Amino acid sequence: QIQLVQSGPGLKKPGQTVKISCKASGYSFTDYGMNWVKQAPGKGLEWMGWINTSNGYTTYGAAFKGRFSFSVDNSASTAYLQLSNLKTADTAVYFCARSWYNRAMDYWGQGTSVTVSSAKTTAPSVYPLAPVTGSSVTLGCLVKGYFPEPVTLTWNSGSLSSGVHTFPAVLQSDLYTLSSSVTVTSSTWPSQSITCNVAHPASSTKVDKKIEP
Amino acid sequence: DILMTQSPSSLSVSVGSSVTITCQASQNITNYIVWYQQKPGQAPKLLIYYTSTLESGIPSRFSGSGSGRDYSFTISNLQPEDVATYYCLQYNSLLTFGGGTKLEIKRADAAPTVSIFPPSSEQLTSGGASVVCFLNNFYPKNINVKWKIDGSERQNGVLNSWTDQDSKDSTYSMSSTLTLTKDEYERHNSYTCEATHKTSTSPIVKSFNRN
Amino acid sequence: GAVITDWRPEDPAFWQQRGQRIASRNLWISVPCLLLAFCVWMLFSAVAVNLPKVGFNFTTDQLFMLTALPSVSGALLRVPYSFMVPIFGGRRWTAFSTGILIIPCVWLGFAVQDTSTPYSVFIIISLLCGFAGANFASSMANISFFFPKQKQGGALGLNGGLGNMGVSVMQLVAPLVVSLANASWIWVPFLAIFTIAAWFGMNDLALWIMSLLYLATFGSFIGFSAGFAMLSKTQFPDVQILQYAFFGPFIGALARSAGGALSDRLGGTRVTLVNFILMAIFSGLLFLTLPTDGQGGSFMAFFAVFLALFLTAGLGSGSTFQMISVIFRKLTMDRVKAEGGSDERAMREAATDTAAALGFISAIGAIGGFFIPKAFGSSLALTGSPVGAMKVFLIFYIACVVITWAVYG
Ligand SMILES: CO[C@H]1O[C@H](CO)[C@@H](O)[C@H](O)[C@H]1O
Repeated sequence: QIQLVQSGPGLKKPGQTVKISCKASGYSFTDYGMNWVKQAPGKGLEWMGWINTSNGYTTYGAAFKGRFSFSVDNSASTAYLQLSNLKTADTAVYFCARSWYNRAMDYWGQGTSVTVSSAKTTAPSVYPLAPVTGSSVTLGCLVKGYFPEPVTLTWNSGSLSSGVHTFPAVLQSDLYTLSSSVTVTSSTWPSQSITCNVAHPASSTKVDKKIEP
Repeated sequence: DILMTQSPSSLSVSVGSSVTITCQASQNITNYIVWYQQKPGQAPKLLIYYTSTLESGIPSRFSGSGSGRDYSFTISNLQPEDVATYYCLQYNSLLTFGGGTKLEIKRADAAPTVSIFPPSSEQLTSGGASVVCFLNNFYPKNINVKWKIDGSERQNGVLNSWTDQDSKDSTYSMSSTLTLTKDEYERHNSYTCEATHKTSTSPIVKSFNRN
Repeated sequence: GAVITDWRPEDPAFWQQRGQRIASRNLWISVPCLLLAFCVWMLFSAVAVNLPKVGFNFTTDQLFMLTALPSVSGALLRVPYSFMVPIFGGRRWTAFSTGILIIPCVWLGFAVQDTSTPYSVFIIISLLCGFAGANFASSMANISFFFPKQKQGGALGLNGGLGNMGVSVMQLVAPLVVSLANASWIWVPFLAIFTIAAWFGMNDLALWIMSLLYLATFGSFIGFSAGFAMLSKTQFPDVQILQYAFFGPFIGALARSAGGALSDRLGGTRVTLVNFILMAIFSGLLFLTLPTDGQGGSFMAFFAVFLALFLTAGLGSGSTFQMISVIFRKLTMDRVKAEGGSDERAMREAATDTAAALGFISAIGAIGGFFIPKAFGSSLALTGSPVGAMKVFLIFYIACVVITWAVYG
């Protein structure tokens, strides 16, 4: 039960500030340093620096001196990363990770995705995809015209998890599109109902779509 | 700053086969090297620290060795779960990551089970129309999808997307979506999804007519 | 978990984040493990005294010998012991070197009760008690690895200082527990407790003239600590010495701390010089205290003069160590300046060199705890006087103070 759990995704315009947090639990917080790691989309892990949890003293990699701040709240047993004057190149997922010295970065947070963009936030249109068949049927869900990521999608509230392929979102004209498929036995549908649950937190939308013949 | 070159940057290897990744430091890092496994969308996981000491719970099929500037990491009896990007990291003076190694697993060639889907009427109110095509559980990753409207080819308006390799059966799936205006779509009659894979010289064809 | 692969004490950030905490913990377990090894080292200084009282018929020369031999094996095992920590690691070696001490502690708990136990057996057990005397070398080397070069002083000071206090703790405990096996068994529970506590709590990291000066000062502290009780029973058989005989080693131990501080205050060579004067002067006044032919002796004086020889042997130990420390700092300064290097490099190498040399200086030094009581052995067995031996000490402390003049000052 050692865990680092980080705050959730954020969208910001260029010029603004973000502050991501990282709550450590299951161990004495001040005995271990905290590292921060940047991963820009389709790039390798990049080390930003660490913060000494006895000092509160920060150490920054060359590329991260200026608009970056590691801070600490020992009593909350958590760490923070503050980014001022956000540029588009700051779009990335950000990890915190325990330990500078013995077993370096031996526990990671789940990561926190930051998008820097002037694009407007728009809710997704969710379309059910019904067949126009062997012993099995594949149904679909098309999730169009939303910004930013993430959207999350389940089938029958996650009770249908096998046979599922959710495809990574693709950006076009500042709008993402994404889709999912489920194949089930021809005996089970439309006999039992199959429904597509889409959430888009950035627009506080939750839309359910039953697939109909 | 201490630099780290990682080789190779990507590779494809057989089930039960042996992987070897090498890492070169720009200077002596005195055994302070770690190796990470990064399955996609998940948090990275530490496998090895101090060149060769396995983190607890990490299977014996993993190992590392090296000194001075030269280090290597090995997976011996490759299983489908081992699919990931792997990273060396120097924690001597400051910390530096290697560039990564995206590991693909190899499996028996597999043809995409293909399925086509006409625009939902809920979408037709908007004035756009999307014909979606799923190509599921194929191997290898390379595949072309051709869109045919009433015999003729369509290139504009196609949008493609691929899963990461499946960590259970080692297949890929892709999704092709052709987007037209409601007017465009309402003019024509047959919509064709042609899949061309290494599995056969003749394409898998799925289609429908609006009637 | 027990093995530490990234150890950077000279790096302040590391020290703050984890070094200090880990080093601190290793010190705190190191200390009890060390004083216990001293307790075991000087056993016979409270056991050979009680051997006749349980029906053993041994010469005084045979009772001083048993008190003398642990420092022969101790001295011979100090050089090897200092190489053991880099090989097996602090935690593995502390546990082992502390654990195996149960063998000799239990053994003589039995042998002392069976009144038909040969002299050859007691020789072995005393020689196995000398193993504990080598623990100092390993303990001290271990600590030197955990602390940065300019924290090293205090930690080494704490480790050896409180370790040396082990003699004085045994002298006080062995009589009280005797209400014999008890003197040699009351430490089996403590040795075990602390072998376990090391094993689970400690960590494994991945000039001949100065031998003579340390020999004269420390070898004397251990030499007196061994034979004093046994001497204050052939000279005053009426008085039960084992309710006073602890106070000697106790006072001597505290005199180490003063020795170093006083030494840096007005000269390591000066305090050493003046101290050998007090070591010869006090060696002389002991003639006047003895019960001689016809003339009645005095205990109070004899005791108070030994209580002044323990003080003067204590100071001298902390005074010779600051001397050595200062000599090495100067040599490392000169070499590095000539190499054109850093004041920091010099500081580090002066600490490294004083620590690497210790396993050899303290081996030569420990030979004194054999001579002094074996001197009282051969003197009181050739004649009926301690004078014969005590005359050699006086001659020796003069020979030393001329040697401190000849080379320093
Ligand atoms: C050879 O040296 C030995 O003899 C002198 C007396 O001469 C003792 O005082 C000394 O501790 C011991 O080491």
